[PDB]
Amino acid sequence: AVPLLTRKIVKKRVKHFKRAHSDRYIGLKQSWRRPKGIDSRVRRKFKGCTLMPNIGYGSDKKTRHYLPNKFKKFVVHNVSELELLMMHNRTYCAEIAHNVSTKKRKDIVERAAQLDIVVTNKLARL
Amino acid sequence: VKHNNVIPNGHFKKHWQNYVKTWFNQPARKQRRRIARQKKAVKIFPRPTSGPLRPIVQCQTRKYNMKARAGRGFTLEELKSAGIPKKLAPTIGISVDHRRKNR
Amino acid sequence: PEKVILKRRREEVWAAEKKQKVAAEKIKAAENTKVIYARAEQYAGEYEAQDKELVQLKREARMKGGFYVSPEAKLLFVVRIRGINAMHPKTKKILQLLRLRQIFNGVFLKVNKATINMLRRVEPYVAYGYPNLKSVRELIYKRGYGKLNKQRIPLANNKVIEEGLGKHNIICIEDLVHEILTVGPHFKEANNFLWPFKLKAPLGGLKKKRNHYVEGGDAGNRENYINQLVRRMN
Amino acid sequence: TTVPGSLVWELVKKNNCFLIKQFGNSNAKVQFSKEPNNLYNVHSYKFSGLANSKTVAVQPSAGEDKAVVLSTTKTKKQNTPAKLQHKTLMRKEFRKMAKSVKNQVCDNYYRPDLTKPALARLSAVYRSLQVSKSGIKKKNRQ
Amino acid sequence: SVVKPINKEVKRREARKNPLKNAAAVLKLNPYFGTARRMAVLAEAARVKAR
Amino acid sequence: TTRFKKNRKKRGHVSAGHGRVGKHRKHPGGRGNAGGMHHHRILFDKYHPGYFGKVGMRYFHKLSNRFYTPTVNVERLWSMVPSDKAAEAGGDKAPVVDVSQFGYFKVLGKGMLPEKPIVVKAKLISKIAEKKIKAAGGAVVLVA
Amino acid sequence: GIDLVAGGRNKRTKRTAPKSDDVYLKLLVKLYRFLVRRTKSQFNAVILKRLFMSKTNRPPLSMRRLVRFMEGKEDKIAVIVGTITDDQRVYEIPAMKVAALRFTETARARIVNAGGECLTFDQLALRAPLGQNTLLLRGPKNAREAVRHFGKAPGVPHSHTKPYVRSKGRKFEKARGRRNSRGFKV
RNA sequence: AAAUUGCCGGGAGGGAAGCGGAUGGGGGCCGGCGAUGCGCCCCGGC
RNA sequence: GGCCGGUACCCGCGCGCCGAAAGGCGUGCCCCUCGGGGCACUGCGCUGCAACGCCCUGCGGGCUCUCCAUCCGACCCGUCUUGAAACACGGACCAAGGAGUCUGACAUGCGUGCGAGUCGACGGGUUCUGAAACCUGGGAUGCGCAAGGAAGCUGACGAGC
RNA sequence: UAGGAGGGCGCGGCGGCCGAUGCAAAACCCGGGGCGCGAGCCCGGGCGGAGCGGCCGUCGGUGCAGAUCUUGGUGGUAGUA
Ligand SMILES: [Mg+2]
Ligand SMILES: [Mg+2]
Ligand SMILES: [Mg+2]
Ligand SMILES: [Mg+2]
Ligand SMILES: [Mg+2]
Ligand SMILES: [Mg+2]
Ligand SMILES: [Mg+2]
Ligand SMILES: [Mg+2]
Ligand SMILES: [Mg+2]
Ligand SMILES: [Mg+2]
Ligand SMILES: [Mg+2]
Ligand SMILES: [Mg+2]
Ligand SMILES: [Mg+2]
Ligand SMILES: [Mg+2]
Ligand SMILES: [Mg+2]
Ligand SMILES: [Mg+2]
Ligand SMILES: [Mg+2]
Ligand SMILES: [Mg+2]
Ligand SMILES: [Mg+2]
Ligand SMILES: [Mg+2]
Ligand SMILES: [Mg+2]
Ligand SMILES: [Mg+2]
Ligand SMILES: [Mg+2]
Ligand SMILES: [Mg+2]
Ligand SMILES: [Mg+2]
Ligand SMILES: [Mg+2]
Ligand SMILES: [Mg+2]
Repeated sequence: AVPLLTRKIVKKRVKHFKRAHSDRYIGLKQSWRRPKGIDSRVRRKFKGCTLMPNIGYGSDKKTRHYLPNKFKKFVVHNVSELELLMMHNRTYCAEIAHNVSTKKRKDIVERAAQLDIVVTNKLARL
Repeated sequence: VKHNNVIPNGHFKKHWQNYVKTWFNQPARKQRRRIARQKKAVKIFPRPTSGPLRPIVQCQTRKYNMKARAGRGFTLEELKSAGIPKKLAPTIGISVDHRRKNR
Repeated sequence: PEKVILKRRREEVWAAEKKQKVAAEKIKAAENTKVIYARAEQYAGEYEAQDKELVQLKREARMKGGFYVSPEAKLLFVVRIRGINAMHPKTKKILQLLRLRQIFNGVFLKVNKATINMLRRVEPYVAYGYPNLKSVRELIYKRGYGKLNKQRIPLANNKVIEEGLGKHNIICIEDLVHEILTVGPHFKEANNFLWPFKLKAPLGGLKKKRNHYVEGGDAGNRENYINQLVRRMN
Repeated sequence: TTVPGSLVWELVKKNNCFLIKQFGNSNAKVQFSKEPNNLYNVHSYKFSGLANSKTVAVQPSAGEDKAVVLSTTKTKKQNTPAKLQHKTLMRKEFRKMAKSVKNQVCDNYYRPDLTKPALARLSAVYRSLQVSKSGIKKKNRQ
Repeated sequence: SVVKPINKEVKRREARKNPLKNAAAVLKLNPYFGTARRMAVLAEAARVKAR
Repeated sequence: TTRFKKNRKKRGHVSAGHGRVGKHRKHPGGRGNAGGMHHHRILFDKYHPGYFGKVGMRYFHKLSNRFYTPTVNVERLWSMVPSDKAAEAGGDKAPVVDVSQFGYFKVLGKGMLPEKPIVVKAKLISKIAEKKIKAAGGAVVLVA
Repeated sequence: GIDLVAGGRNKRTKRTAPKSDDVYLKLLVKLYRFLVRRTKSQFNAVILKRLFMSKTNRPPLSMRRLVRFMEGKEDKIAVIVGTITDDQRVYEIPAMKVAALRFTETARARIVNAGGECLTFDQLALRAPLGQNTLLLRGPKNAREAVRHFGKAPGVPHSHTKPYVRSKGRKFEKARGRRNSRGFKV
């Protein structure tokens, strides 16, 4: 239950990449869509306009998908697939899936405490 | 038209979508013909199920002249020389083709 | 069983063979470093010998009544000073042939009528002149990279030269520096081995790059003063 | 495996009943294999419990205290599933469990590949049973 | 029986050492560096120590 | 497999992959082979030479049966005789092959023959088939 | 900014693994990866690069050409990374040892009844891993019917390319551009 | 469900507002947000 | 003095001593011959730099969420266009429906099966959930194995550099 | 940019495999916490009250901001004319 990651997590950008002109309209969702215009200041990348996602903003492969906990998450629906994280508890973190019952959650959390598996949802549904 | 391709021969300038014929009833005709064959066999029991007898004849046409096939019926000469009367031959399961000639 | 003992027999054989190669190569390096020591000693000795020889000759000529004309430089250092934008295609080809494919790259050039009339065609884009020993050696040390198997291998150890050269009797960094500076019978190979020096932007600034060095700018011959520029490109 | 191990792997490296894959097929993909006789449950040909003649399992037993089963597949009996695994129910303490596992995995050259991993899983299973017996006395976070 | 000897040896890029002011590395590139420096210093010694 | 059609990747690119300047209108060149002689002339007289015009004389009511000559090269004749009746043979005794029994009318003369004699019995022969069979020591029997 | 074409990244392409997800072919690929890596035999290099081929770059080779290629070289093992089809136009086939992907079931019987031994590439990798005394071959690539259509256009001078015609006959592209008496002679 | 309106609580406003990058000030929310466990030893029995 | 880095390799440590320690200490050969300097015999191993703090349920820490201020940037998108922020046209806002699909022929490319063959596609027999599946013919049905001529007709005699 | 290709994300079925669900499924709301460069995904809380998801293969009436787009609703104009 002690994290194995020995490298500080660095993120080249924490702010989201909101869609250009998601602000003026309500019908446009916040999710990113590349501006395809011919005269679009966003596509031409004038300074002062929203930034697009490049590949250059990518994060380190060895510090990728690590939660703030310093564990990679893995969603488990039941005790059967909880128990298969015995030899990954230093690097993988269980999350009980969002649609299980509270009864089964008690069982998974009880099982995970004795298998010593980090779980981020042990205070869920109670 | 554009890059090197055969000169098209699409014969779809009429209203062919009014005359498309689909074969989804193919299993249905198979099964219906099978049913009809059973109910003819039971009726013509105990006659042979292929029907009356058919002659060995040659095909026409240089392409198939050498290839023998079942014809339509025995000629009058053949029935006479085999000793079976004209009007009686179709009765007992023997076809008669008065139009063929024995050459 | 038989399978693993048979594996381990070869594992032992290879262990021993690797050890004996290391044993041979230690002696190889131990003698090779004395060979390098000798070569560098003699290269330095002839550096001072030539430097005193020039003064000796010039003084002797003044003494005997005439004057001595110095032997025109055999080597040029060319450094590109204009970017890859808005280039006449013939000029673009000239730079691609000289190996100046990015601003503030440096190349070493033979002097001859073939190449200097090639620079003639592209002077608005390069600044170039006559490197001396310090400039050449410290370019080779501090910014030395080798075109090794098309890869740019840093010249941080003597061993890279064993691979790039060694069919040319160049074994150390000091052989490479000598054989460039005193343009040698193998200068072509010992330059094509070098990767275009990717230099710093000129510390302290740069005069106007639009004009020629004679008129006040920076392109063209500055024969001795590439030396003065290199200490602030490098 | 009537067919060879490499062929079984090329047959089941992309889908099988024991493979739990989540987060899509992108760089985020997470892959485990949940067959009983895979130790790290990592879905690779080294650890795959289906593509191998020689596999070892280390499992806590049925409801009973501190009994560990170590099982190794019998290579020759391999087309006989009912008599396919040699299962070994041992209930002694940990040092004598580790000596016996080394005896059954590494020392007879059964499969030295999984010498260290089998013992690591044995440590994990043993202490899992130990805490199922005692309780959560240690937060195990430093 | 025919394969060449296995090569498990991984050679990474070596960290850079100052080739102009790192004594350990300049003596692997130019082993005469120390000798030239000593000659120059031991020549300065007399040129100052005389006067 | 609509999940593979490249239209799906062209979603979101305004022009669906047919250009902004020159758009994708109905039939900017004409239906079918329109303008073979006029503006597709370059195409028709570059890639389909000989397209336009009559050559040859008409043949009313052709039957393809009238023109039926299945042919076999000499090189393949010996495949027609089984190995057993290739063994039951010597220098003076050779197997007889009825190609018409195999569906061949003419026996053409392409390729090699083994030195072993053979009596091919066909309906039509070429000059060269006969020359090769005779030179191999066989003979020809014309039947129909 | 540096003056390079496409930033220097290689603009040509080649196969690095067969599009075919045939597990046996992938296993041969792994084997010959090992062989070309640890062995440094140019023969293994070529064999690998030719397993990374399509079926139009692996045309069949028949015995009437294989026997030509084996006439007087019975000591050396024939290798064809492709298919061996029989050829009823040859009569006596020397007992030969050929390694290939596939053997048409009649050609394999022909070879066996001739007394040679008929290999696959793993059996080849057994007794010629570096390729001792082997005779690599390729079938005729440009013999494919489609190739008769390629090259400079049918309607330009000196080109002998088959134009795509929906049927042969007098009416199908014989008239104008194929003779002097109607227009011109191509 | 959103568009849109009301009430309550907060925020800010010299002829626009909204958006990008900086932090800063407010909020609101996060205990896997952040640890107390390892080795050595002596009993006291397990 | 700035920024980055902190070690499985270059460095470094142990296998002797003195020394808190930086570090000093041996022998033999060359050089000056003062001061000392240079060179040398060389082996096993091991080999993630440290010191000290602050806080630890706090009025704490930090947040990619929200509001606000401030500096810098910043014309409204889609579009036809050489050129759009344009005094060019469409758009008040929201939700749902909404635009390269199906079929025929052909072709290249790729995959699979067979491979001088290959197709069972119209029919037939079977078919105990079945419009499925399986079997069957083909000795010539389609294409391919022969082409050149308008046609009568003829129809590849075996490759060297 | 026009264009081309590769790898993926997502919606709805079918053949399979692994599951969840009246101890609360689907949906939707949130100044809640995160992961991915991104399409998007995972978890928390509320309403909800009966179904649902993941992986492999495969299929499709499969992804909206525009078309004076279609249907339905709602605004400012306006308590004005
Ligand atoms: Mg534009
Ligand atoms: Mg019409
Ligand atoms: Mg300055
Ligand atoms: Mg200036
Ligand atoms: Mg200018
Ligand atoms: Mg585009
Ligand atoms: Mg297109
Ligand atoms: Mg358009
Ligand atoms: Mg066009
Ligand atoms: Mg136009
Ligand atoms: Mg005209
Ligand atoms: Mg760049
Ligand atoms: Mg002409
Ligand atoms: Mg609302
Ligand atoms: Mg006012
Ligand atoms: Mg702002
Ligand atoms: Mg802030
Ligand atoms: Mg205009
Ligand atoms: Mg205007
Ligand atoms: Mg208009
Ligand atoms: Mg309007
Ligand atoms: Mg046929
Ligand atoms: Mg040749
Ligand atoms: Mg649609
Ligand atoms: Mg919609
Ligand atoms: Mg809409
Ligand atoms: Mg649009």
